[PDB]
Amino acid sequence: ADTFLEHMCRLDIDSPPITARNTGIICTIGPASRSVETLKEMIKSGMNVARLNFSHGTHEYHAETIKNVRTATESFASDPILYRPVAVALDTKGPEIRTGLIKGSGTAEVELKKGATLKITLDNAYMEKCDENILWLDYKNICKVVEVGSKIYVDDGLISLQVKQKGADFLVTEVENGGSLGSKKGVNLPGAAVDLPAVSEKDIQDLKFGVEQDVDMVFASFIRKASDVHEVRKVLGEKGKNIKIISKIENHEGVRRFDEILEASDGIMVARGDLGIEIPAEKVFLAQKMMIGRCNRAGKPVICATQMLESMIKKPRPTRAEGSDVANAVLDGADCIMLSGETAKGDYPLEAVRMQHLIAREAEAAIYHLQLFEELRRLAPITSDPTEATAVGAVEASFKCCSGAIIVLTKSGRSAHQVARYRPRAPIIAVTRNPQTARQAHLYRGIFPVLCKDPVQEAWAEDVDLRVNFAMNVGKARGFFKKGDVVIVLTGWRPGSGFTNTMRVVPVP
Amino acid sequence: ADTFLEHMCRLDIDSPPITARNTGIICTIGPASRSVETLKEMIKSGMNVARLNFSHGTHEYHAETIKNVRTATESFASDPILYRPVAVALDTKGPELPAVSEKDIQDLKFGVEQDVDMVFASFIRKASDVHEVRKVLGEKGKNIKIISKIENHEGVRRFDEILEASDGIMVARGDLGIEIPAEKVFLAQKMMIGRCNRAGKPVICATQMLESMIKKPRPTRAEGSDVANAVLDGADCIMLSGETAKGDYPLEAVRMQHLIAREAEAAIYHLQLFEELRRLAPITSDPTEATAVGAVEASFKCCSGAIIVLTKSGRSAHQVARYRPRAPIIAVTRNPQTARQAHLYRGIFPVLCKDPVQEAWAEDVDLRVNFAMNVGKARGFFKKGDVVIVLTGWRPGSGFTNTMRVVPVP
Amino acid sequence: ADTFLEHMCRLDIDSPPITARNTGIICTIGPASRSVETLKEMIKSGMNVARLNFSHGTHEYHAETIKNVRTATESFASDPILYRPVAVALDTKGPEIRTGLIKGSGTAEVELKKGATLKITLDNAYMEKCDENILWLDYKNICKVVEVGSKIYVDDGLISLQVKQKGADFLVTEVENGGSLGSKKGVNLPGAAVDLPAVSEKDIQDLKFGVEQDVDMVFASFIRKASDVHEVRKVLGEKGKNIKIISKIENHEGVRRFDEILEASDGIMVARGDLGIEIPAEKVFLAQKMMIGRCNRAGKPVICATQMLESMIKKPRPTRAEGSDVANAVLDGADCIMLSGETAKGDYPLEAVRMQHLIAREAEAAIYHLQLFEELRRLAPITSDPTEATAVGAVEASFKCCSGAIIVLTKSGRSAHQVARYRPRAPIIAVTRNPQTARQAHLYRGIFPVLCKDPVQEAWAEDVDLRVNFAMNVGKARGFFKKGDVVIVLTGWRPGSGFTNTMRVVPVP
Amino acid sequence: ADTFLEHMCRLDIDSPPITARNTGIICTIGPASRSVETLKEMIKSGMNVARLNFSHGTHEYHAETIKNVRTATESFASDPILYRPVAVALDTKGPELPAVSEKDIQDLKFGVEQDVDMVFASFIRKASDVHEVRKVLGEKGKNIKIISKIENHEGVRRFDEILEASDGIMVARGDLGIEIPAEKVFLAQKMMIGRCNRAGKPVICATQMLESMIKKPRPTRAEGSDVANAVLDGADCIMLSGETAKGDYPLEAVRMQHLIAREAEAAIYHLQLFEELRRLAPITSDPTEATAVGAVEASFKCCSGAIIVLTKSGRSAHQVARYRPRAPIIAVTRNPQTARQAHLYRGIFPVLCKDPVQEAWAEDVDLRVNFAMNVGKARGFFKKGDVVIVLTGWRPGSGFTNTMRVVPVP
Ligand SMILES: N[C@@H](Cc1c[nH]c2ccccc12)C(=O)O
Ligand SMILES: N[C@@H](Cc1c[nH]c2ccccc12)C(=O)O
Ligand SMILES: N[C@@H](Cc1c[nH]c2ccccc12)C(=O)O
Ligand SMILES: N[C@@H](Cc1c[nH]c2ccccc12)C(=O)O
Ligand SMILES: [K+]
Ligand SMILES: [K+]
Ligand SMILES: [K+]
Ligand SMILES: [K+]
Repeated sequence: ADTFLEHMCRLDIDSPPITARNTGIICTIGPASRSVETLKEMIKSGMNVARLNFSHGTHEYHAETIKNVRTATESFASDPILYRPVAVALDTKGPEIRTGLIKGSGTAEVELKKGATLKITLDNAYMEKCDENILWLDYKNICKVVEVGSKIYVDDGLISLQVKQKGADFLVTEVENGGSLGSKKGVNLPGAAVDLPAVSEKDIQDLKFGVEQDVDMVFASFIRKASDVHEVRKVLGEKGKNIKIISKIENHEGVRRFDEILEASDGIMVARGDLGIEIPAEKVFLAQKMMIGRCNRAGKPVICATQMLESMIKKPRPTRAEGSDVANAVLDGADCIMLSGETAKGDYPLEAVRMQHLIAREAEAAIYHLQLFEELRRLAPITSDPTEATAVGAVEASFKCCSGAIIVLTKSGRSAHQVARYRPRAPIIAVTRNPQTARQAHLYRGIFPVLCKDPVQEAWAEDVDLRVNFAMNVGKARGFFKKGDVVIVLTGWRPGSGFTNTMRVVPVP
Repeated sequence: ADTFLEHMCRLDIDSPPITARNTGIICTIGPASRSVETLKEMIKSGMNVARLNFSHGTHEYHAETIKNVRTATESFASDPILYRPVAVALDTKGPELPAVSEKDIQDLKFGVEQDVDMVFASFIRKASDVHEVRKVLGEKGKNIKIISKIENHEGVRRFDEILEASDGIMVARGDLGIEIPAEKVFLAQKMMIGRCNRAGKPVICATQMLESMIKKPRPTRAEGSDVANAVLDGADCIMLSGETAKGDYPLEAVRMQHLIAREAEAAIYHLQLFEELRRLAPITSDPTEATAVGAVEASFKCCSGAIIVLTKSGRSAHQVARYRPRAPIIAVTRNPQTARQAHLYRGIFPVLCKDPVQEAWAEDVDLRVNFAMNVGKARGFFKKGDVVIVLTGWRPGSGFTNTMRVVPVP
Repeated sequence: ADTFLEHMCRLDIDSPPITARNTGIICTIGPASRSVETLKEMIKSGMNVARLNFSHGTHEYHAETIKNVRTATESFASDPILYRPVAVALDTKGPEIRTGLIKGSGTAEVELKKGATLKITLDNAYMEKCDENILWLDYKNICKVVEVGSKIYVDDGLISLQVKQKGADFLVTEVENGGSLGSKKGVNLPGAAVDLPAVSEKDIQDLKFGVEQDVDMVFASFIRKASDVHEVRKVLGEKGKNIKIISKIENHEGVRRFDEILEASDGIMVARGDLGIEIPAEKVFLAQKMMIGRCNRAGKPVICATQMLESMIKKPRPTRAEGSDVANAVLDGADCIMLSGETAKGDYPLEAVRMQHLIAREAEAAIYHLQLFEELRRLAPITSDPTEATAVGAVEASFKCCSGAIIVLTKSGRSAHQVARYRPRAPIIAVTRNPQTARQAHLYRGIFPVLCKDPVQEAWAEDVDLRVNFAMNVGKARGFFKKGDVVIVLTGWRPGSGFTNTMRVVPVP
Repeated sequence: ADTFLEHMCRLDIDSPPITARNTGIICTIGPASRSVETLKEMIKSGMNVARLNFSHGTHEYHAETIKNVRTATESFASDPILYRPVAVALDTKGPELPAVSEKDIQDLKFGVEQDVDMVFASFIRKASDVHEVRKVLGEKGKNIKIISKIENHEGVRRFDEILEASDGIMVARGDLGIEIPAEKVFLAQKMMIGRCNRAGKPVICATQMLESMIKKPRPTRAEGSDVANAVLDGADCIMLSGETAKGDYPLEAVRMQHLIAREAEAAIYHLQLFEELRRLAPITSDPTEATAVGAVEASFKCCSGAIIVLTKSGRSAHQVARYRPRAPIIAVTRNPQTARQAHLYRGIFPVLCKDPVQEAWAEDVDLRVNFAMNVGKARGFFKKGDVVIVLTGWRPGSGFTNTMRVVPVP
């Protein structure tokens, strides 16, 4: 395919999906995916990062989830060629409006009827007496920020309401969109100024527990401005300074102030459904393409979250439209896809992981790599910093000497990230001794991390050759290349080296 | 935007949708959209082609629907600068087997009788299926366009023969979604749209566009993305089904489909589409193709506001559209069927010249060009002092549209 | 040849010069080429412009030369398909330092001996008494501009001298380079500021005679600055306002101030030998490539003059090095080559014209056209002037629909020149009714002018079709194309049209 | 200069010749240039290779010439930063018939005995002529480079086989000028130089360069143009004959040949030479070629002051030069024959490391790199804070030069 149009006209749907998957998979662990035996099966089927939603459960609960994730992860360590690192991600509650419990016995489900009437109250007598008439919620200051004629959304926006009359505690609304109101659901107020903090007293505890439990990354919720990110940084502090902060863009202020949030964060998560409420639905696809685009250019990773395969909560296979939606998010240029209820609580957590792999595998057929790189090279600011210079040449060479891989010997990952910024077709095999580095690597597109566990041989160049040989074995075993192919190898020069400034064209023996 | 990535990083969601819409809109007429007053409002809000689903209703029923469509369409004819052609499309029942059922043979003959512009032929499996539809339409309906619908696996596998036999293609995503693995349909769509762009035949995306607007006044986030990605994939038209046929908000469905298709043009990166299509084009020295290329080429350089094509059958205007200019292609035609059929192509804006013919050839030409100049000015496409490209024949009755002319807007 | 290097590696010296010649030939008429029968044979063999050197001869003499040129030219008019226009060029004397006559009877030749002594004097007693001791010359102010240790050159620089002592009239010099000093020869003063005017009392007469005789172009000598060109323009004045001024660059000031001279002139002539004296020899080749380059970009024509085939004054065939020198001047991007003594006075004027055609024919094999055009298009300032827009598209189309020609219907030539600026491979057939336009066309590279003599039909489009058909006949007859080929045709739209804004792809009937 | 035409329109003749000379200079030693004191002055002024014409003189005569060349050459060795290698070239009599006359067999064996770097083999007609010269030089002189001289028509016709058999080519313009039509020789020259650039073997231009300097201290305008166009054509070295061998101004001939070749580099447009040579290169994934490409590619981007190649045989430094970087190629070698032979290639600046080997491989490497850094700084090629590219092997005894390293100048 010398042209993008010819790359589309070749697309044969009957020939098998030969290209391997190249984007991270993030699964939300919960009730249906929390056992060691399941986690094992999800790790095999492609889970790369375990997401823990601290909107629910106690610290005790999550500690066990984390312990199970690692138990399952390390079950495969007895073969260091096929062992895959799995990361752990702490996802903050944030500023969150939630409803109360549904009243009485039986099913926790009231049918909110289209056009009907609904009183929103702050009277804690109704705290667990939610029904068709009255609805409690936890935002105490709600009557000050919200006005007459304002929209209110409930349960990832399934239900919508319009404020008809205000009060001290009561707010009288008319139910515009119907649905089944469940217990304790999430409540958005588009174009309200929610006076809640960036880091609640709870979030401060949850983040300290994150540091304690040695998490790899924080998914910081309802990020509105740069100073919100810096408050998350401070709480993680000195001890958790190498934990990656992914800011979640969930509202309008988020999108408007995006550039400052990106420059302050380690990466970005685009919550499409939350935006879909706070912004006009017809415009979210541009928001997604803009944010993913800017992140590709800045070389920070970006995740697509919400509304991926939600039909697999109840079904063993997704819809046509969900498959298209996910795939276009991969082509847009996302680094990872994130499953939520699909894996957390759904009836088919294992099949959700396998389809997310299937879809992300197919999308790579549609990706036209040479354009992504040439554009990213031309927009790159012309530094003669040796590492960036070498990363470019490595990718450039990866297309020419038809390369099967780019092998990066990297301690912190930084070098492997600088190569990935430029979007090579070839897999980037990041060889690291630091296991956190190996775990964090999954956030980047096309990095395949491996963990070298033999400790260091005195002779520098031998240590290097041993690690390269490890990556050669892994690659051969993964099908990435076979004897007679050629790979690129980035290293330092000498053992104290500041730069990864050494490019080396190596035939696979 | 010198790069495609920089074209995405510029995308400001707060600034209004300044670029005008460039892809056809096809609406399915039925119970909720069948009155003249509604049709009127849908035509204003952007309907370009009326689709009649002959899976349901009697011939008598549809005859009235068609008559209402035309009544509404012609309400605007009293201003020939702002009059917009509206097309009629007959959509077969199909096998539910042979390619043309005893019913379909009747329905197609009724199509010819009613002077439809295009047939959406269902469950097209192979090339010989298309040719059977052609034969039934026969001599009298020989200028009716056949859009083959790809609805099953055999359809996708044998696509190249179906495309080479058809006037255009419709990709029914939901039908494929059943017959094919769900995870693969998006590739099918990108392949089929791709091949059609290259062959220069039009392609339509149908089913599962804004189906939530059957009951709701606004679509979902995911529907909006789905439609928009179909436009970027490179579709020429989008087709609404239940949204407009029977739903509670037929008029708002048309307006959103316009809104979405308007926003998608911001995301389109035009210079790449053209340069790729030029490089893949087989080096003919057929004068019309040679001129169509140069016209598009010039449309980028002399920052052109339009390409005006004087075309009787449309063929010339289609050859320009194959090459995907950013500029609007104003197809000026005296044939009203040509003006109606034009909507199938992306970025063709057809206009209908009703002034009769002046004896002096070059005067007739200048009068038509001046008509397009007026329409363009009035539509905001360009203003005085801009430059447009003008394709014409050379001499009367000419076989080629082989005359390119760089004209300042007066 | 997709690359320029592959265009060189293809160059087969055994296969004949298949490509037709595409650059103008200018011959200097004089003693050996002044008869009608010779001029006839030179016109057949390829002369396109007759050059008359007004450094010598009276007005009466030249009037006859001009009359002979036209007699010979029009001999071929009895077939308007094969008739070729021939232009006439008046070449000014300029500010000129010259020596006196050699003393006495007999041989007009004194042997200036290497290292010897030579007095330069202004005493008109010695005006026709030049010898080994004393040498008269015509520059009265020579003692003011020249200093002790200064170089002085004589007779196209064959002889060189160094100033040892100054005086009022006398200047005592030491003869550095030897040779045979003849009568009245040319005397350069490198890095002197020669205080002479731009248009001498003589040049004013010669230019008025030019207008009188209906010349097509003036080759203005010793052009130093823009204001010198404008003085030549004023003298030619209203009546001779369509006579083209070619400025000759002959000295250092010329090269330094080139951009203003080019912007003021209709075209440029690069006198390599004259520069070779005023400038360091090793730098002239860069000057030539710069000046030719700038002229190609400005779209004004440029001529290479002096030191082409000078060995053919005495010999029937040139040297290897002369052939290379000429050919590289064509590849540099010159529009015309100019022969001097070779044709003016030499023993083989006819063979000099035929070799100059042979060489210029071979050079077109080495020319790589697609690069010239693509570069010239990218550097062209993005006007939306309809004529430039159409000229570009015409050339663009000339490569694609493998075109045999670009036919331009042009009254003044301007349209045909705008096409030629962009360097198509295809011949540009300029069809004009103005015979001066047809003559002046030869200054441009790749314009093949033809003169339509059928008078005008009232119907515009018929007139147009008749002219197009004339060019079709000429092209067929010249071998440029045959039936079934495709050509491009530029015209106006309507008879009052300002622009040549109509491009038309026409199969050859 | 983004375009070649803009590279010509910039050419300022008043600003000094800032770019350094980049093509080898070969001088013919003889009566007027045979003394140690002269040779010294020619080496300073830029002689890179001494040519000995075995058409005349006895073996005894030449032995002394060679001994004088080396005496003069090594006078500068007392500063290994500024020491420049000088090569010796044996130029056969040839047939004046078989390819190797009984004389030539003796002269070539004497060449091997005297440790010459290259043979200029005369009147080469076909490939089998080259192989006979190879056999005579044999095992002991197997690393002596054979430059075939093209002097006649058979030579030009059969050129491709001669090039594929030879180490390099010499184009004798005057000899061709007799055997071929004068008007065609310039094409022959451009063809042969072109093919040699593409094959990556070196090519020399000989005869009719500055012949007027036999008697005069300065050349003609036309000689200067002739030489300069030979450099732009793409020659690697220029060769002076009588100018330096017997003429009255041998030293000034060398200085002008430097002056001209210095000016020609202003006119050279490098980015085109490289991109063309890369696109025509057969896409091997042999690690050395892969790295040579990337090195040149990087040399334009990280605006590099040099490409430093640690090379034992030169082969690596030659593979970089094939691709025509603007940057100087500093070939660092311990083999003095390698350093001498390097001058045949365009843009290689060889240096001779005389410090012996440190046991630690990477230290040895760093010491050589540091030597080239010192040389470059001292030659003005770059200063502290610039960035250079460094090619090396990976372990000791490595077969590939497969290690590219972007290094700031300390
Ligand atoms: N980062 C993920 C996905 C991935 C990137 N590149 C790959 C190459 C092969 C397989 C998977 C991948 C992983 O390591 O699994
Ligand atoms: N064919 C459609 C869409 C379209 C094409 N080109 C356009 C230019 C402007 C506006 C709309 C269009 C129409 O005429 O409406
Ligand atoms: N104008 C010149 C040179 C020329 C340009 N294009 C040509 C094509 C053919 C012959 C000559 C030419 C001539 O007529 O002689
Ligand atoms: N090879 C020659 C010419 C040369 C190539 N690159 C150079 C850089 C600088 C000076 C000279 C050169 C030398 O070393 O002298
Ligand atoms: K959360
Ligand atoms: K149907
Ligand atoms: K003169
Ligand atoms: K010899």
